[PDB]
Amino acid sequence: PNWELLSSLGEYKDINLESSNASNITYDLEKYKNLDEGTIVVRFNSKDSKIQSLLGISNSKTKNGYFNFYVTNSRVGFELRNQKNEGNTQNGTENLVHMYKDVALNDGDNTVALKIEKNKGYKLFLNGKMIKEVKDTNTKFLNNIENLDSAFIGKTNRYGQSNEYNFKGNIGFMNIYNEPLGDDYLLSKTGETK
Ligand SMILES: CC(=O)N[C@H]1[C@H]([C@H](O)[C@H](O)CO)O[C@@](O[C@@H]2[C@@H](O)[C@H](O)O[C@H](CO)[C@@H]2O)(C(=O)O)C[C@@H]1O
Ligand SMILES: [Ca+2]
Ligand SMILES: [Ca+2]
Ligand SMILES: [Ca+2]
Repeated sequence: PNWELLSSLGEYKDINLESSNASNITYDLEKYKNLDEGTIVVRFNSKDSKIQSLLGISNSKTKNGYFNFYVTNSRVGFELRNQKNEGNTQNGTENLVHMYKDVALNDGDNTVALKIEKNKGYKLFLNGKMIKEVKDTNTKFLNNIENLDSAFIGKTNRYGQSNEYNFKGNIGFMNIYNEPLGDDYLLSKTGETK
């Protein structure tokens, strides 16, 4: 059974992205880069409609080796991609997971969670609802991307002129956990901005 109380692996607060100056958390990369499962919970308030990274963990030497937990004004999701060749090329790209849900967002604060349970599947939660489940008996996550070297709150650091999905607005908090938390907890917690 689930821990009633589990400390976060990563905890970040009050991230001002009103100028899209993304917050560099590569100092914590070691704690995430080999994760096969976990939970990410984010309270956020965007001011744009474009695809924007809540959390971007990447091999900045490639265009397409990254994890991008993102939102728009009408969608939340994540992509997980790997790339075997560095620099200015599309070569060696493996598009591993794209999971998303079209959904109504609040004008102000919203709260989203991504839960990954190793070899069970992935769940997205938003504003007190479990909005999308993808079952998967052979899951992939950060451990599957080669040569990760950057983590940011508010963008994904990619090679050259790639789209970094710069978030504009503020992120009130981000908690990352090494384990998949209970649906009950995530329904209540994301439910704070119902
Ligand atoms: C979440 C998502 O859809 N991500 C896409 C990304 C975005 O659709 C786009 O950057 C938002 O503007 O598009 C990616 O593929 C790009 C192609 O759409 C474009 O034709 O060519 C680009 C290369 O110069 C790029 O390959 C991307 O930015 O990598 C694919 C990604 O999953
Ligand atoms: Ca907003
Ligand atoms: Ca799979
Ligand atoms: Ca870059």
